[PDB]
Amino acid sequence: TKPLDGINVLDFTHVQAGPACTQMMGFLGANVIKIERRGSGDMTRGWLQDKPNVDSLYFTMFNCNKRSIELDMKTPEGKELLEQMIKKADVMVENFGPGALDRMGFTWEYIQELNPRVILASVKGYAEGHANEHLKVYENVAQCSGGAAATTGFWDGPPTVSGAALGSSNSGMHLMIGILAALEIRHKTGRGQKVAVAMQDAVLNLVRIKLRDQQRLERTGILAEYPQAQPNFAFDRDGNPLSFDNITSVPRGGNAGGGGQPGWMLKCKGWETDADSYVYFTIAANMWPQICDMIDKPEWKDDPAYNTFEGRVDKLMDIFSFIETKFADKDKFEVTEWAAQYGIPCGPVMSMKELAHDPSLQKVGTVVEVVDEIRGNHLTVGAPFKFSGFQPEITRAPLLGEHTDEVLKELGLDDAKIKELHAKQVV
Amino acid sequence: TKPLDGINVLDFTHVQAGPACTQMMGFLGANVIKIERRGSGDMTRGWLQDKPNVDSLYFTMFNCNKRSIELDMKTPEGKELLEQMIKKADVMVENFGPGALDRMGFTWEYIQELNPRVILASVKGYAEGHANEHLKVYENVAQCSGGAAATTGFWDGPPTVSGAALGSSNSGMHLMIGILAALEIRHKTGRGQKVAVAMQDAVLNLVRIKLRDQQRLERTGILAEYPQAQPNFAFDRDGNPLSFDNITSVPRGGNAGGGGQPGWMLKCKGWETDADSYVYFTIAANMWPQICDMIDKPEWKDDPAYNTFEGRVDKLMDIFSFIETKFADKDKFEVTEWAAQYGIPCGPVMSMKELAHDPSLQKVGTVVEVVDEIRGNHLTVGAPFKFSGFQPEITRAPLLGEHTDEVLKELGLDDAKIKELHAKQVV
Ligand SMILES: CC(C)(COP(=O)(O)OP(=O)(O)OC[C@H]1O[C@@H](n2cnc3c(N)ncnc32)[C@H](O)[C@@H]1OP(=O)(O)O)[C@@H](O)C(=O)NCCC(=O)NCCSO
Ligand SMILES: CC(C)(COP(=O)(O)OP(=O)(O)OC[C@H]1O[C@@H](n2cnc3c(N)ncnc32)[C@H](O)[C@@H]1OP(=O)(O)O)[C@@H](O)C(=O)NCCC(=O)NCCSO
Repeated sequence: TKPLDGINVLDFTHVQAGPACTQMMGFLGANVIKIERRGSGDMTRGWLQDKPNVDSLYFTMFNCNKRSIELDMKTPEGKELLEQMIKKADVMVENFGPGALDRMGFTWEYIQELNPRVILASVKGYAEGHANEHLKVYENVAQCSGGAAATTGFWDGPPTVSGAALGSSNSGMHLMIGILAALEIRHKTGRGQKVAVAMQDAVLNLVRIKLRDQQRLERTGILAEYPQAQPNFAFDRDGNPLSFDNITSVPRGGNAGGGGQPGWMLKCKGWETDADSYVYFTIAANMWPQICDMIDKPEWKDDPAYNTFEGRVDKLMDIFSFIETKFADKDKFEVTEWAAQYGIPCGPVMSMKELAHDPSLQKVGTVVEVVDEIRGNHLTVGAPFKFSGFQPEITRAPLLGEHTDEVLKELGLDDAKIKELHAKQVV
Repeated sequence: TKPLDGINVLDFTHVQAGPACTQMMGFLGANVIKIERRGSGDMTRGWLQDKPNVDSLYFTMFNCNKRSIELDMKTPEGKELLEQMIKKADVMVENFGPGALDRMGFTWEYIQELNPRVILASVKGYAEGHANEHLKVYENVAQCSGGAAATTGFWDGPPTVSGAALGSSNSGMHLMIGILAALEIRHKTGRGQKVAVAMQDAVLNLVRIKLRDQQRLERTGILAEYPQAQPNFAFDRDGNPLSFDNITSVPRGGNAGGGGQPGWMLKCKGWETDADSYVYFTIAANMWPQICDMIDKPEWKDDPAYNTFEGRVDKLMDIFSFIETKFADKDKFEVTEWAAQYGIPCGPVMSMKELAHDPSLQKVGTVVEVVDEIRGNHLTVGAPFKFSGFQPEITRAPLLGEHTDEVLKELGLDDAKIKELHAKQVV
């Protein structure tokens, strides 16, 4: 049936990294109970609201398939309720500051005593043992810490953050691997473990290819697939020439190919007024005859100045600028269809508007309309992994404290005790 | 212990997306057998080599903890060997182009018949059922299809690819989630499933916050925290003011926060000569009093135009221009310290040079020195999830076909048939 049916998750998370992890677990069938601050809740509820006093799309897109209980954990009665909840949980997830759970009385040691089967999973800024262990970090600071910012953007501009959530959502997906790995250990040992993912580390994992580059640069002095290896192409803001003679750390390479074959971002019709009217166009080394046919340069097929990767190093940017002239009168999609006829990896820059209403992504369940009769329906991203014998059923995000009484009832508390906790401001 | 100890992985993968998945399963204890083409093998072997006739760092950094066998699969005797290997495998992983494995005769349907416990795990460019289902896709093509390029970069520049591998390794890590979720399904049903991750979809999942923004924009006409909603700050190509008039798709926001918590990328001493001499500075609403102390401006505490997120939406870039001047004679690390005292999320742009040789990252096993006695040692990224009861043991990447006979003997074949496979040009 569903992979995580019958898995109970005690979810202390807030913001993005932690909640992305537990939401996706929820999508795969987990029973996720979200513990929130009494009164305000997860701060995404109030961040960037489109309607005042309605939970923001920030909250709803990260907290589907979850229930909510308000709990003040700084009270002693709040701690005893947590212990009951820990004893019934298979995994606890937290992305609080570095030592916050510990300060609350719940160290890994004490959790093991309460439930020797439970898995404790956390997101942190930096790994335990790191000099910067104790630092609070959000999305973009993590991108900077893990090498993405340094290697994203242009040689003549600043380190640039990625629009993708490399620090936070990525950390949450990384933690999901850790939790699932820990569930596989537990099948063998009958015991829970602690797993942790540092945001710096989740970022650095995606930037593996740039650590390849750093070593290539140290060993050889050149990165031949980068624009700066073309003589007299790249310049700094004062017009000084940029070459690998003077580069000792992997530079920004604009829209160069990364771990793909060489490529560039080429303008299509309307690029002046439409910010997303571009394609990415790849010059794979085994496809030069095809490219030559497409752009009507038969003379470039047998010329060694043009027909190997090595021959193209000194002129690759000129070749891209010439290919680009062939797209001046065609939109993204026509250029993509044209290239497809040749088998050339090439695709449009899809705008968020285009993605939000794309039939294909709705059909395959990647962009999903959530039914929310309280707030109005909204779109979210569903499960990016598609299975032959299981479909996710995405349900709306909880109102703050919506399930508090319902959850306290599942723990076995009589109606009178639930009454008292409301009065003492515990729940 | 070792999470995937005893899990047998038949690994057809090549390039980045698939190999990152299987390598990481290998780090967690899985037994990974990499099937490669005779003669050339995985295309990363020969891709941007730093030494002639030595496996490239592209290959070594993505194929540690794996054994290698060469196989001609377009041969009848090769197809028979695969059948036998499929009978002994828990998961097959593949990232050939659309229909490639099917064309070899190994459809999901036939695979089930051969071993009803096996998991088939696949990376493609686009999801099955998508209009672009049949297209071949590298790294940056997926960044473009999944919305990242459209939303990364500056408002007066092109769509920009991330240096991080959003398309390839990111898909690989999502596929790992999918595979481990199928192993959990299998504990219940006794049966294998097919799992697939589309590169477009793995990208989209990390761009969830931008689909939030797209809906905020459709509903309200504005994104108040984006540079373009700041009065007379952003300008287009021509000397011309930008605003959310006529913006209907989420625009590029340079180095803006991307969420509920504003930030920017600020220069530090050395920025003209050092591409990575910068910090990122987040302005968390709840830490606004803490910020006013370090900035040496006590006036902003009581001012209602400066003490709330709402009051700050029209002079965000004025505050950042000012905070930047107090960094002009301190390096990255000095500025990061000068904060930190105050608990401020602010950190340095780390260069690849700094990360490759950083003591902390090597202490925690995130950057790892691989002992490779054939090729010379190299660095790699280790496991980004850290466990209380388990340490990865990373071992060197295999030579092409280094383990062919070893693997052919584990299948129960004799010495003399191993010879005739060599002579018939199948192994
Ligand atoms: C997000 C953040 C950077 C900043 O968080 P913050 O605004 O400083 O809050 P915090 O540090 O998590 O929590 C403050 C305290 O309140 C407490 N708290 C949280 N929820 C509580 C509740 N319901 N009841 C009582 N106390 C609670 C915590 O115990 C914490 O401990 P201390 O007072 O002893 O320091 C930090 O939580 C963090 O570093 N998290 C890890 C990184 C991460 O996962 N970020 C993801 C999203 S990034 O875009
Ligand atoms: C990456 C890539 C674009 C490369 O494309 P390509 O170089 O043209 O290779 P391919 O299309 O995968 O394989 C070519 C053929 O050789 C075959 N092949 C592969 N290994 C073989 C072997 N050992 N013996 C015989 N044939 C083999 C395939 O069956 C395929 O056969 P067809 O003629 O029936 O299509 C493509 O594999 C792809 O789209 N993969 C899926 C998406 C992906 O993961 N890309 C990420 C790469 S990381 O950026």
